Amino acid sequence: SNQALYEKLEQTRTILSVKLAELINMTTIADAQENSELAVATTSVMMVNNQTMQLIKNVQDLLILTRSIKEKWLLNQIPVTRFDEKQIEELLDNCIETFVAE
Amino acid sequence: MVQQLSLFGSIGDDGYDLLISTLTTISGNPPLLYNSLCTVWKPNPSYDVENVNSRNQLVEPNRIKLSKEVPFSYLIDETMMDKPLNFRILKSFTNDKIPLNYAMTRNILHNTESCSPWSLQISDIPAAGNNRSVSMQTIAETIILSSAGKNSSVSSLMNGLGYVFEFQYLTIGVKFFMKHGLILELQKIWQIEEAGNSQITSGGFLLKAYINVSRGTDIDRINYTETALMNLKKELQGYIELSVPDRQSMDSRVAH
Amino acid sequence: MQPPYIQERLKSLNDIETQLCSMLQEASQVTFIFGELKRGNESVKPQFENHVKQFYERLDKSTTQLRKEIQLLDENVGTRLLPINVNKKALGQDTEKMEEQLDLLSAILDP
Amino acid sequence: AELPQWYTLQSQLNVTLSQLVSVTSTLQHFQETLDSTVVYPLPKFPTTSHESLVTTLLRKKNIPEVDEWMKYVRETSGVTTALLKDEEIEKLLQQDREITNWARTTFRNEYGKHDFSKPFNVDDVLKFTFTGEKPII
Amino acid sequence: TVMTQEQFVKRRRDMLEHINLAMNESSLALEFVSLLLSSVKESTGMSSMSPFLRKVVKPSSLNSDKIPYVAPTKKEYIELDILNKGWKLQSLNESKDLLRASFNKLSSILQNEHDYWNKIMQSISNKDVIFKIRDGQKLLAIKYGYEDSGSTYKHDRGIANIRNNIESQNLDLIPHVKKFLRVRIFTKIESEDDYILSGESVMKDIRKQIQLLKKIIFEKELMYQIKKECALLISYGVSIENENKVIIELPNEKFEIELLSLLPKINDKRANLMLVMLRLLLVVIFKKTLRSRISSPHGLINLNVDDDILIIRPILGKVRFANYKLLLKKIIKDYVLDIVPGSSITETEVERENIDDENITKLNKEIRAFDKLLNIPRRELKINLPLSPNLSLMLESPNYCNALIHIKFSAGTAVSFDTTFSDFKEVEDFLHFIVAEYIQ
Repeated sequence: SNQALYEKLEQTRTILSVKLAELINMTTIADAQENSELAVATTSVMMVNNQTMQLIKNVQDLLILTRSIKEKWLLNQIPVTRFDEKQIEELLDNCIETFVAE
Repeated sequence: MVQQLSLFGSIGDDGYDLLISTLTTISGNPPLLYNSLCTVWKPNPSYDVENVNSRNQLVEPNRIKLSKEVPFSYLIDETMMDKPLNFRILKSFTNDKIPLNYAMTRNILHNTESCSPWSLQISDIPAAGNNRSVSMQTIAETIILSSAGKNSSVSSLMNGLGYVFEFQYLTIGVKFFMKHGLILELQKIWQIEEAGNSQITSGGFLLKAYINVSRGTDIDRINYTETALMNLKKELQGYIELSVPDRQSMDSRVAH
Repeated sequence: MQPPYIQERLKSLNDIETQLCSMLQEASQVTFIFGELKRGNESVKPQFENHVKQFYERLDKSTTQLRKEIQLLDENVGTRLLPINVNKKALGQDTEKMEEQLDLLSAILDP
Repeated sequence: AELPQWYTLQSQLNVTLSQLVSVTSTLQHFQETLDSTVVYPLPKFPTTSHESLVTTLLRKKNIPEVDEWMKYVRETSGVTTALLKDEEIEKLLQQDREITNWARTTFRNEYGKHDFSKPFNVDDVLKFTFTGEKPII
Repeated sequence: TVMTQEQFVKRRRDMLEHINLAMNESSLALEFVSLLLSSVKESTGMSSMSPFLRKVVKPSSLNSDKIPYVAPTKKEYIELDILNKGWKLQSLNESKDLLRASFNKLSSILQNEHDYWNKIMQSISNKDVIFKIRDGQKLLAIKYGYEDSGSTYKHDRGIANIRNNIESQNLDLIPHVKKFLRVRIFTKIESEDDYILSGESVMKDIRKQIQLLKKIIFEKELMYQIKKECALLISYGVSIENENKVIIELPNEKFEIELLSLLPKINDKRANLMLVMLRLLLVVIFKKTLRSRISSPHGLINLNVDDDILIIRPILGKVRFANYKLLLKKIIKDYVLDIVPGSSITETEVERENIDDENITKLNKEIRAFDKLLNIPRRELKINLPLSPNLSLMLESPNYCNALIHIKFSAGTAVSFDTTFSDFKEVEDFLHFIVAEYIQ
């Protein structure tokens, strides 16, 4: 479990580090190559419907990982007088003496 | 005739307190400090014996051991009266230095009238059937309540049986009576000798998780206790390794 | 109340969560200001540079913080955590109830 | 009436998007020799009782929604053709491409600035406790 | 924001219609390209056809021919480029709006979660135990039961689900009604009539709620063990009325231990004292059971009623022994002090009375602290006489509701008696014989 969080955070980080950069990068106009309206339409739908909410799933997975390790920190903790016997006996004797009322 | 289904393991001295906390969480019972002086007696070499017994079956000579609880006043080195008797005492016992020297054990054995209670145990080699995942051993046990007479000393009494003293050892540890009648010991072992005490478990604790079953023919009870022991190995899996020790190590018979 | 190491880990994880929430603020700001500089505006160029460099450095800070948080979780597995998974037991509640009832007796007997 | 759990449907959406980008990659990589092939029906096709079948079979006039949204997109670009001369559009697109190059090299240098046990033997101890042999070290 | 069922089904239907149109356009495109394929191949295109289409039109009915290669003009190049720029700008604006809305949602969710975690920290100490639980969602449940702290009560384990209430700004425990048990002391007037009450016992935040839940389960366990004990005391005027209220009948008083949900009287103090006796005796049972579980491998899994409960037996035996001592004093006065010319009845309490470890010794001293309440009430009553006759009466109750009189008598004018009685008329006529035979 705790080993999987390492590569999970690693892969989320390494796709967040390049995804916005490639989002800006592929908006390149040239006569990659978009010789028709179809390439323009599919790029302008794939950016919104493939990059932005995949960033949303990235930060949501990061939220899930942080919540999981927070719960792991909370739950897995290792666990770490005033009245002496004579005083308890005196209190009990006085209390019985008052309660019976002989 | 008690069958002893047991598992064994080892920890370092540094991981002692973490294991105490872990087994306190698992058991729900606090650790209890315990000690026992075990004196092992071998048959007299000057006596010519027979391989057969009163029956026509062959019998090997076996060392037998007596044990009793030494009071903890004999094990405190005039530094730990303020510290209460709990699991924290074993953190101090690291070197060979134990207040129980050889002379005090000889005073215990020679009783220098009536003797303290002892526990005579005879154990054979564990079973060789390679279908059991725990070390199953048979222990013949009796309780010596007292003694009297001009030779009331347990050394002379054991010489009366034909048995001579071979060696003795002192073990101090903490134990957990867990759920389903499982006892989990965590003990140091010191050998008591005339040349000086020797810590056998040097810088570490010997771990013993055993269940005692009275009837060896109750295969349902044996399997129930074996499943309990494998369960306990499963919660402790990864942290500490519990395994069946070699049967040649647990053979108490006299070799020749 | 709770160990201060738990306080450090709790507050650091909450800080990580807020930092990765503001990740989305600054990503939205980057795409916003890129949209305005695609309209022909050029005065928003240094603010766009500020937003992208802030984006990358806050990504680095959040990822390094989470990485050392996972390191501290995997390091304190013996120091202040259980090395195995086991449900703990509520111990000593009987002593607390005894102390409560004896305090009640001390209240009732002596006015 | 009951939706599947969201990860499976998200995977379906992603694989459909990948399938369509494969479709347009195949079509755009074979852009020419597909502009050059015009389709006409054959006499074997029923063009009297089933010409309604073929008129919505070769149609390139798309649905009104996509091109009304396309014309809405056209006017929101901030620059048009009807009141600007064509070389002004050419130089505006050229400087926009230069701005894309500057932005992607800004992203590139900002990305490249940063980085992306056993104390004893149990058997020997037990052999001591059962036999008396000292643990040899 | 809030979204409704009709809005949900409207959105479902409109996305369903849009995807219907999507598959329709894609299917006509595929069916067209396979129709044109079947002209030249006839093998692979026939697989993706529609049966109705093959019914209405035969394949190989389309043909294509090559128009010459043409270089596209720059006018539609710049048209496509400006449309590309517009599409990119519109996509960027849509992405900005999506990211802003998702940030607002995430910020509200993170504020709620951080408030929850701060409430968890300021609410839960490390002494408490929490574990995950399913409904199938993850919920943190705190174990407040006494079953791992000495109790043997499998009917109701103390498990409470911790829930976050943002409106209340506090954590509320849902047990996975406030009924505290109270006692009533009913005195009897000196006319052998109906009992009138003379006294009765007295009747937010996270830690207060945990303490209240522990108190509730403790009172429920106490009432359960009281009800289990009363069946052994049915012969001594102890009746179970309605499985939540028991009554103790006495010749001059009446105790009503009732478990119920929801001005200074004379016996209110004694009622409060009796209530704390009941709670402390249950604590003593918990300590004894914990000692048995700690000091033995098997432990006490179940409680034997006549041996391990001892809740109403000691506190009933105190007042029962007080009544017995009053009766014995009256009998001794009438049959000796009204007869002899001066003697004093003197009462003296008589008493009779390894595993070295901090936990075991602490448990032993905690249990022995309550020994003066838990033990059998015993008292030796000795009367002096003019000289040389010696007479003593050791009154005890080996069963807590019983009565044994161990009278010992000797005289110098010789005789020596050591006899035990289980009743009081035997004491009466025995003393009447003794005074006339030896004192008179």
